[PDB]
Amino acid sequence: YRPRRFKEIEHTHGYVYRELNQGSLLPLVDANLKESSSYYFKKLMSSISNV
Amino acid sequence: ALPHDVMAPQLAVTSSDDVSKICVAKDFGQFDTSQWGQISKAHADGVRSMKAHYSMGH
Repeated sequence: YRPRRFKEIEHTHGYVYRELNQGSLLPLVDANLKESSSYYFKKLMSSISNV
Repeated sequence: ALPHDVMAPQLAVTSSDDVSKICVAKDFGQFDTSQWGQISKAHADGVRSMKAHYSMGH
């Protein structure tokens, strides 16, 4: 991917509001293994079949 | 087709000592008015339900 060029003002005086915490998806997957796997496999299979 | 084969279960039921078996025949007329409205949309939704298996769409 081509790197983005930032204006010099954004480098010296730039700030960003972002929440850097990462939330684990384990509670959904562990409790619901069949449902989560079926949803993700079907969507993933949908894209690959269109190659 | 062959009338005897297609109507074979009924032909066997109507000539049988067993009386538990019953034959029920239904003919529906002027159901296009019933076909109007809700159940047409139900057919449309049943057809739409298959779009979840195909990726590209608008």
